[PDB]
Amino acid sequence: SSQLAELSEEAL
Amino acid sequence: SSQLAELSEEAL
Amino acid sequence: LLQIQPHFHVEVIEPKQVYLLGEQANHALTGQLYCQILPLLNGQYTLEQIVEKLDGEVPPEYIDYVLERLAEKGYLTEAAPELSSEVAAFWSELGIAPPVAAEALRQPVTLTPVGNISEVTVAALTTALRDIGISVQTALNVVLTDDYLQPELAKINKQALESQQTWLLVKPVGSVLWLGPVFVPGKTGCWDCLAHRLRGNREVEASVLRQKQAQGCLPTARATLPSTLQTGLQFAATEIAKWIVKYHVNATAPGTVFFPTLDGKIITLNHSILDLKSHILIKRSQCPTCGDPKILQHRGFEPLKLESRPKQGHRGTTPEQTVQKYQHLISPVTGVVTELVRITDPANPLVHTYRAGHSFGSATSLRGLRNTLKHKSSGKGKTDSQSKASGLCEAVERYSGIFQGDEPRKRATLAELGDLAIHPEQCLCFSDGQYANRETLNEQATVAHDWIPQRFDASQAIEWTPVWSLTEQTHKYLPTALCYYHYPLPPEHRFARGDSNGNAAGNTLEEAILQGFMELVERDGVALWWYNRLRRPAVDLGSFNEPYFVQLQQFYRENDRDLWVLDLTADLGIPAFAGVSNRKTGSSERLILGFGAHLDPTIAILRAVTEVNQIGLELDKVPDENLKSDATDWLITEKLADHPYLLPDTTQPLKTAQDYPKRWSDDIYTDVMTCVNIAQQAGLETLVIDQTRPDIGLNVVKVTVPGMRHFWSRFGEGRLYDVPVKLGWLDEPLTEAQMNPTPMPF
Amino acid sequence: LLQIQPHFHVEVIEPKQVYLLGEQANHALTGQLYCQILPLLNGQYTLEQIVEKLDGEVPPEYIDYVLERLAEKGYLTEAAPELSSEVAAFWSELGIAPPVAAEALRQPVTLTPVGNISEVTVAALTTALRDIGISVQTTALNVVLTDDYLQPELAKINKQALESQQTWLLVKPVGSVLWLGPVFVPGKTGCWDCLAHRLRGNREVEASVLRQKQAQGCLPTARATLPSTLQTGLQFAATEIAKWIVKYHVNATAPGTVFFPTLDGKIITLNHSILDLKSHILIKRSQCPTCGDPKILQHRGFEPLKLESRPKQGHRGTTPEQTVQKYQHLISPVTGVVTELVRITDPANPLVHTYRAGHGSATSLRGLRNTLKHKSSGKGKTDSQSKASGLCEAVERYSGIFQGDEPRKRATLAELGDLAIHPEQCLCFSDGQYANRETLNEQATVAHDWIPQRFDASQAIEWTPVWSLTEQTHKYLPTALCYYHYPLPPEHRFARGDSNGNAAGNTLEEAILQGFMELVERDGVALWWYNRLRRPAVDLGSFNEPYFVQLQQFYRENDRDLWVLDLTADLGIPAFAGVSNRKTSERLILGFGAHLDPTIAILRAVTEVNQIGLELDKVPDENLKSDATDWLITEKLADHPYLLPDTTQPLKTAQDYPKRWSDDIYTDVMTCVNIAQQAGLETLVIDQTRPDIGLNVVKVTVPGMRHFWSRFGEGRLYDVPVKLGWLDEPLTEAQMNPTPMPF
Ligand SMILES: Nc1ncnc2c1ncn2[C@@H]1O[C@H](COP(=O)(O)O)[C@@H](O)[C@H]1O
Ligand SMILES: Nc1ncnc2c1ncn2[C@@H]1O[C@H](COP(=O)(O)O)[C@@H](O)[C@H]1O
Ligand SMILES: [Ca+2]
Ligand SMILES: [Ca+2]
Ligand SMILES: [Ca+2]
Ligand SMILES: [Ca+2]
Ligand SMILES: [Zn+2]
Ligand SMILES: [Zn+2]
Repeated sequence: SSQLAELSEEAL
Repeated sequence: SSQLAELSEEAL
Repeated sequence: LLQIQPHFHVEVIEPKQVYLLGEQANHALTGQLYCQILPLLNGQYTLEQIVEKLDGEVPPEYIDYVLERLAEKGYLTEAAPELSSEVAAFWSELGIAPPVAAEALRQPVTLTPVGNISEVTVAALTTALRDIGISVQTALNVVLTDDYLQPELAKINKQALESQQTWLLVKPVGSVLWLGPVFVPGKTGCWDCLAHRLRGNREVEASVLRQKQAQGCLPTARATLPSTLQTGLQFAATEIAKWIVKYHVNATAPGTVFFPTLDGKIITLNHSILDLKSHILIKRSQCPTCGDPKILQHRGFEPLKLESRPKQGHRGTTPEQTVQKYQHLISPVTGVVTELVRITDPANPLVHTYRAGHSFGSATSLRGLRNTLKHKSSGKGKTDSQSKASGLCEAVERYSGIFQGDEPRKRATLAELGDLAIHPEQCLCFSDGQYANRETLNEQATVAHDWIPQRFDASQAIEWTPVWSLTEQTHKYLPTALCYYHYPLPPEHRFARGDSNGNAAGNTLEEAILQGFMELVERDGVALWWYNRLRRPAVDLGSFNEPYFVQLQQFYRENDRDLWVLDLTADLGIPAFAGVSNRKTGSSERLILGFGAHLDPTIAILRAVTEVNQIGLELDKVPDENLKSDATDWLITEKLADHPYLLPDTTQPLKTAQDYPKRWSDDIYTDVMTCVNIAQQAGLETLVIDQTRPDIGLNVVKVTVPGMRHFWSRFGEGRLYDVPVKLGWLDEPLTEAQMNPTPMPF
Repeated sequence: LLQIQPHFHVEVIEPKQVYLLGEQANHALTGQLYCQILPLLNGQYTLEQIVEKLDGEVPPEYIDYVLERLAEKGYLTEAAPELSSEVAAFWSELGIAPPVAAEALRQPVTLTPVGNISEVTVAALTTALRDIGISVQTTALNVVLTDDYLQPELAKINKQALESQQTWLLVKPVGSVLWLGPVFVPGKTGCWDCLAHRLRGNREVEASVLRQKQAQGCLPTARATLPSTLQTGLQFAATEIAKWIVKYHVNATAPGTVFFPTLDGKIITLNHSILDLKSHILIKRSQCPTCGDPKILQHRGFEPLKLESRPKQGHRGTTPEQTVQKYQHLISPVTGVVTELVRITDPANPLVHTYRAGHGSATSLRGLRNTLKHKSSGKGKTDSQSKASGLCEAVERYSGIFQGDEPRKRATLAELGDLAIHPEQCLCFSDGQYANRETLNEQATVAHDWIPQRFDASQAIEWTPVWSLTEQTHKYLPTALCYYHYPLPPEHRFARGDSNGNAAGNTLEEAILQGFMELVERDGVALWWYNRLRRPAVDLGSFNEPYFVQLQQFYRENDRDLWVLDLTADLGIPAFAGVSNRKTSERLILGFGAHLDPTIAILRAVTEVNQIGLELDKVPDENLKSDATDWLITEKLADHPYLLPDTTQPLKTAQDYPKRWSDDIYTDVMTCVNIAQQAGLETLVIDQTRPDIGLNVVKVTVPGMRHFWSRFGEGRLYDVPVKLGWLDEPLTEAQMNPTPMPF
């Protein structure tokens, strides 16, 4: 599912 | 005098 | 009334000796009379009282000579009754007589909160200050903030400059206490001199703030135990007291007391990990608020003035002397260099490498933000001290070139300027076919360096920056967008991004112009070799009177690597080389490249193989999945079989030390004038823009020789095609289509 | 109740990004659903209450996947209602869930004042702790407040704590320098005695004054106190107490998983006067008499000396830069053994590299001013090699100071018989010198030439076991020689420990090599100086090294000349002496090097010349206060022909020194021991290595070899120069050089 798939998290 | 001559002060 | 310095603890060794034990200093007195008298100098007695207790034992005349001698050397004081014994001790241990210290604290102080700082919190500092004898309401205004970039601080700063008010700044909330500086209008930087640096070192916060404009500062001081708050406020109270006092005692026994305060300094105490660092604030000459912002403008339009610089190894001074002179620029707060770290295993004496944290530009997207922050500097060298100087000075070179807005500029169209102006296409050298398929190419591009800008529109009046022509001894003009990093251009006329090509720092301008010229020579030589894919001869490293070459070769062999050096010396004749190393074992060959050029072929080869060292060893220990360098796809996929122009030409003979004639001299300046004449009979003009920043000191320039080539995929008509033919390397030029489809990875 | 980690400022940029901004770290969330949900992960809202805020805007299944995705990633925790938003933010920034921190802070604590700490001051800490949710009991941690870290009560406390298995903290919030830490965990960290051992050696003035006073427990100086420094220290303490209370609680739940630092085995010093914070490390002493077993050294002294092969890469097993990194922890005026390590190298000069290390009992001001002057000097071609030299020489000295746990046994020379070695074999003083002992010492420039009382063999003295490499067995020297500052009766002071043959190294066999070379170095110089021999200079161009030629050029620009004489004697081990005068006071300087590799030996010499000379040279002559000053001011090269090279002899070169070293240090040691065996010499070693230090330190003794101090006893000082033909007939004692070797 598109809404759920694009969830990315990363540190800066 | 000797009592006045021997007066000495120093840091260590 | 009379007492001995309260901080001293007295112990009498009865025949001859009397010791004064302190917390930071220990003194010793000799004389039978001292043993007799000092017991009576504890603040329990007056000069009138002392004589009667030892009347008939020590003459009255004799006591004075003793008390005189104790005064000249400052062991003796009179008790200040407004102070307790413990307080008096604190200042006397700093060489300050109690009665003077009491007078000092009478100087009053004002407190001003700003931002979200609690009115409760202000009251806590007021209570702290009164506890040490400082009244509140002048001599000092103290400002309590949660963020050193609060817009309100701008207005407080400008009144202090107009009123010549000396003031202090503090941030006790959050998990890192900020304390200082004490601004002294005329003697130290202003808040804006500081704020200019803060704005640079906050890259993600600054890139978040504009991004919101897709649709002042951000407060990030939320972690606060009531103890860290009180820790920070109480700590501030001490330093406030120490400033108040020293200002008083450095005028009233000038000299005498010499202890540090917060003038021009910022102190960060990290409550979490427990680390205390000091940070020097530099007063910017060009500061718009307290200085003259028209400095660079005036300088940029003035003739470049060079002079003789003998050499001591082709620089004027040692690296450690260079590092010493510019350490203070290393501060994540007040500095330009965030961190400077030795990433080298000290088990290996040959390989040195430093990582200099760089602040750089600002971005307006999450994708663009991570391209910054990836932007780090790096130090390479044969030795540690030189590898250190390299890392430091590369970071400063980068900062200096960033467009601050005070740069020498003027509006005009290319026609109003005449032959004095230089069309950007002379420098960029993009092909007609590239401009035509800009958008397509740029999208399906593996790398950010391959970015093809829009064509320059000569009808638009742009900003031009004056540059000094060493060949023609006069000013010319490049568009400002080329001369400095991150010059903002309109979205419908983005004809350039400022690159790093020709940028160089140095202890002198001539030192810098020389190194910058050599950067151009190398990128040119690489370009010719890489894109024409010329087979080049290797160098016989043993023919040079330098063991470090063979020592390095052996080291690489033990560590699953080979190492060789291709000669890329082109039509200018200046020695340029390409270090090439590859792994023997594994799924990946991990080809790595290091380049270098210099009048001295030894130095030139050094520069190359130490560039191979800094990249090389640090990737190898790191497995393939863990690799996230820019050249990642290159290190895993690409084998030496795919690029035979990387390994040397067995057809040609090995180049030796005897093959590179000496054209350098005893003078750096002479070497500069030598290079500019080399460019001249290759039909090239040599331009210099001095990017040096007064606040920085270290000289930075950008050398530009229009027509010379670069690492990056730019296939315009010029030296990229013709020089290989002029040198016999090719029998006929290639077409743009036969150029190397694989970009230069590094 | 749910919330994103409190220490983050949540910023939502509408399209698809939500930025989590912290003070020390930053994060980025991408995805449209985050923009909708995170404005409601502020701590106010339940998982259930969320839906009405967005039912029909987002289905709950999408929400659960987000939370579970945010949760296992490390951005989501549950609120704790007991803690403020700011308190929670602090513990979350250290990676600790608010509900965990809350149950950790219930844990009570005990305070114990010692010294002259006020009862009010104790209340202030109780108050500071009370304000951050920590209560005091009238436990898990016992906090001790003191006004001096050597208050004798701390011994009793430390003993009880060890037997009680009690964790405790030490703090000193009075005086200009806050001391904070360490947290003593019995059985994991050193005891207070481990710390106190170091503090007694690092406070020599206070220590002597006690000796001078008692001859007729500690001395407190923490008088310099502001209300603000005191509070600063209590509050600082309360914050680190809290950090230890939390750490403990979590390591019971799941050992590890907490990687923020605490004061366990660590001491913080914050100086209020000058403003600087320094972190000190407390090494647990394995031979500690309180928490440790002090019998290590006594055993080891009597165990055979195990040597093995050591590969090589300039003649050491590991780089100097390594060596410093791994023994840096000894550089500390508190916990450490070396006070500081300073470059005096003007960075404008790349050739000259000298470091000054930091550094002793005395019973008088005079004896006290002599101590504190003693400081080790770093010498080397490279700044890194010089840095290591400086650091290691300091540890070389300390490791040899007699602590009382060294290997010995009391007996007369007769009982031991053949295994014992008379100290007069090592010292080599003449019957004349012993006879005129009292006069000769009064009339002595420097105290290196101190003539001890004659040994009395009827007396039962303490003998130390020493390993004979040649005979591969244990011999015995008097303990008075094998260690510095060993106390002897005033009627029988037959020796002082000297620095001769003492050396350090990353390995034992590394040290013995240097220790032996230190002996060759001295013996050679003695033969040249006291016989006043004329020796040839060395052609420094013949050697491949260009440092020599460049260094000579430097001295010339700096009003000086420089040459190198050969002192190689019957052992044939390359020995050299560098000499330099001012061509404009002459200020003669001498440096000495010895090694199998002559190029290193030249190097050892010349670098030692730079250490001494140039630093003294920039100073004007009338002001100088050094030990060898009179020689630098008055003496002239004309009055000492033996200092300049004999023009009659040919210049030495690289070809005149054969190679006898190998790829293994051990082999070189086996070579050196046999070279001494042919000369009729036994080689002896004592392991001075301290476990708490780690760096290997030995004393090599080869009885009969000469020191360059005035010791005119019959032996190799007369015989060897004849054996090699430097003299047709032996000199006499009266004939020896009456001017002592001044360095
Ligand atoms: N000893 C030095 N003094 C001044 N600038 C230096 C020194 N070493 C390197 N740099 C500068 O540091 C930057 C990077 O050096 P490199 O890594 O050698 O290309 C260049 O701008 C150099 O001119
Ligand atoms: N790189 C090193 N590693 C271990 N010990 C060293 C090193 N350099 C010097 N030392 C020791 O430091 C002391 C002084 O050295 P030197 O000044 O060369 O006589 C001697 O005990 C040496 O063994
Ligand atoms: Ca550069
Ligand atoms: Ca480079
Ligand atoms: Ca030594
Ligand atoms: Ca030495
Ligand atoms: Zn300013
Ligand atoms: Zn212990």
